[PDB]
Amino acid sequence: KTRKESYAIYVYKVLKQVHPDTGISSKAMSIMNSFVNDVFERIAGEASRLAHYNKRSTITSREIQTAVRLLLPGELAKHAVSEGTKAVTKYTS
Amino acid sequence: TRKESYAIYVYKVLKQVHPDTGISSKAMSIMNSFVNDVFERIAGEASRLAHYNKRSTITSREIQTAVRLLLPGELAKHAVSEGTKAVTKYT
Amino acid sequence: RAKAKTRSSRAGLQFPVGRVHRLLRKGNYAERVGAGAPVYLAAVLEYLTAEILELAGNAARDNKKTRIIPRHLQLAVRNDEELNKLLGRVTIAQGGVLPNIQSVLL
Amino acid sequence: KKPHRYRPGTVALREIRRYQKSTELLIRKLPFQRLVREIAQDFKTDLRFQSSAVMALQEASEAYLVALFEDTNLAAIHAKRVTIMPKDIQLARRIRGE
Amino acid sequence: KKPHRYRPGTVALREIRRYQKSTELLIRKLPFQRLVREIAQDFKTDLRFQSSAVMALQEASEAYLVALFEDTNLAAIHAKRVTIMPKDIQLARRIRGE
Amino acid sequence: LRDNIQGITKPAIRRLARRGGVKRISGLIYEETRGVLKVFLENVIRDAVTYTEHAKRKTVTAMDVVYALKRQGRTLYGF
Amino acid sequence: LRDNIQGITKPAIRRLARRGGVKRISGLIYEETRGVLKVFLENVIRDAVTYTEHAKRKTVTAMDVVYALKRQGRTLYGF
DNA sequence: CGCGTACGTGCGTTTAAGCGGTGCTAGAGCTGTCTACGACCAATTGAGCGGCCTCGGCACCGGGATTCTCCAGGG
DNA sequence: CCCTGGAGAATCCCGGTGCCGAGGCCGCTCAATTGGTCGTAGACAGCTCTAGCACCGCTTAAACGCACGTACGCGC
Repeated sequence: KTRKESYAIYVYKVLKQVHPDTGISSKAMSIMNSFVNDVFERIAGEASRLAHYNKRSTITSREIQTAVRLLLPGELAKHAVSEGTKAVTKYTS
Repeated sequence: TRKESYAIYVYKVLKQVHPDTGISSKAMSIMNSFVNDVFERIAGEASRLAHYNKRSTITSREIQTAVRLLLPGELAKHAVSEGTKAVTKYT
Repeated sequence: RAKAKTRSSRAGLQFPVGRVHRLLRKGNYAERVGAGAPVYLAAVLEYLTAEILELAGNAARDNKKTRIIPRHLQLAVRNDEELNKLLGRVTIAQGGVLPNIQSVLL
Repeated sequence: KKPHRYRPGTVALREIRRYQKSTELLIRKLPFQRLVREIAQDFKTDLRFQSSAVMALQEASEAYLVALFEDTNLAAIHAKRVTIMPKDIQLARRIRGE
Repeated sequence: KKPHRYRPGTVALREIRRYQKSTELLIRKLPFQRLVREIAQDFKTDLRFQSSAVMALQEASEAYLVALFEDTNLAAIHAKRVTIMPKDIQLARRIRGE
Repeated sequence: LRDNIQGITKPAIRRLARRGGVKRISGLIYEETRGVLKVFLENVIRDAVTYTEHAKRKTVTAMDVVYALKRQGRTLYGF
Repeated sequence: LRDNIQGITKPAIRRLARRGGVKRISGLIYEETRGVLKVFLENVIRDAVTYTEHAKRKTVTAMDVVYALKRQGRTLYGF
């Protein structure tokens, strides 16, 4: 039928990466899919605001970097920045 | 440069219903901030409204639904009647 | 053309970079979306996914459970101080609240 | 012959431990579903709600009421009191801005 | 002679009526300005603040503290008291989610 | 449909407060929270009514319930 | 810059309580209000710091303070 | 209802907030300039997902058990 | 009135079923991937000029501190 967009298998791939001896129910899968989409709307909404606040037309990696510092506080923020920085450098290399 | 502002627009509305009173710059900047803050709230809700029903356009119904979502009580139905009367006076 | 190598494997990631880039363009956020914007967004989403699931697995092994239950996801969020602050105004279905008792209650 | 005669509070603490570690929903579906239709009929008639729509509405209602109940509980012990009061709920709504 | 000797609390409502109808800033500008710099020094050493930037920070903090003091005050009458306590402030932040 | 506010029974409120760690529950608490639940339901459903009427739909979906709760800072996970 | 948390003096906190309708002000509330104000300032300014770095500016403007307060549901009118 | 101490009130006294003034550079707009970048167009392509086969973790049903709690007896 | 021994009932670990939701497999198809091509936002270089940083005089309302007592917090 019609395909619907979801992160059912990507959360599964992340779960098996660090915890290869556990499973997950579909109810918990939908919560994780809800959690990913809600954070996705918050960061992209902040990145959309950040470009409009500086009269900029495009959203770069610094817009995502600035957005996650506003939402994620303190200790949780610096790992997201470090993982974000190491992903960009690996992508460009 | 030129700065977009609603300072003149609030002034004409003020003397429309109360021509015996003035306004200050601090009150005007507060009212300019009030108009801008509601502007992003209604349009942000309307933009989110179009994305929910897979709509690529924003119509008067998008603004109408966002008003009743944001404005509570009889304030929504008063703005709905004012909004409807502007569309009829348009056509 | 060349081999259709996914952008997730190029950045050492599992989350779909192309899918994240697609919803950025069609989500009515900006006129253009940069090249590194979906890469940065996927890395942040992966870390939040991995951190929650790691603590959920720790909560799953606390009560000797293999399957992840939505109580475990709620327990992972509330126990972590950063996850509690980030998701303070977030309601999780089938999660309840923390099983804590006041000191004067006993 | 002598009955057990549990003193008040201990079973209340026991019910706290049994329900805080539980997962299932305390309020039954049918009484909550009929309340939704009665409220919605005052706004728009001939309105239907899906089974998952009532399910989503019921989970959020319990969590909101539980979070209000936790704030009501710590307000009581702040006032050197054990039993919650209706004025404690009115205090919680005003501070929360609701 | 004998001084007027206002009773404890009479001047409190007199200051309540004065500050609730006048919009002057209670906190002095320079002590609040230098506090902002030492807070921002932990995040960026070479940082500057505009005159209106410190102005915008002060009124937001003043209204937040007054609103917190409003939630702090009615918690005392809820606790059969008239004096605010630090446990009332922690009650307000926990209920508000801060 | 009348007198449907009595559907939330007295031990159902007691069970909810047991989840909240409440030690003892007053007899006037049950009547108070029924109005509180009615007020809370009168806002989310009304917001979901506008969501349903905007999509030209006659049945309120669980998607509209989530968006009604999301705009008030009470987002629900798992739908 | 050191010893700046004491800039919010004892009558300054008392004046804020009088605006909020507080009748009696305790002697232990001055340390508590300073900690709450420091915690609140450590979030708004830090959010404004990230807005300043993204704008390629080395000075914090009042416009970024409004944006920092807006995302936390504390939007300020009059800038 | 009673104990009390600690915060309301009053001013002595010090102390910095603020107005006005001076100088200067830290730096945000402003204007060119040149430069990679992403939407869009052909061309193609590869595993996410609907669904089916399989399978296994814990709900259910009891059985048994330690295990923290209440009632009664003794000092 | 407080300390300690025995037992009623809610609660926890465990043996056996199996079952219905979860894990892996079959394609393939629709969204993800590859290459070119420009309009165009953005990084970069030089000017500048209007607002902020630092110090000075004073002066004065704001603030630290001490004496006294009664509204109120806390104990019973």
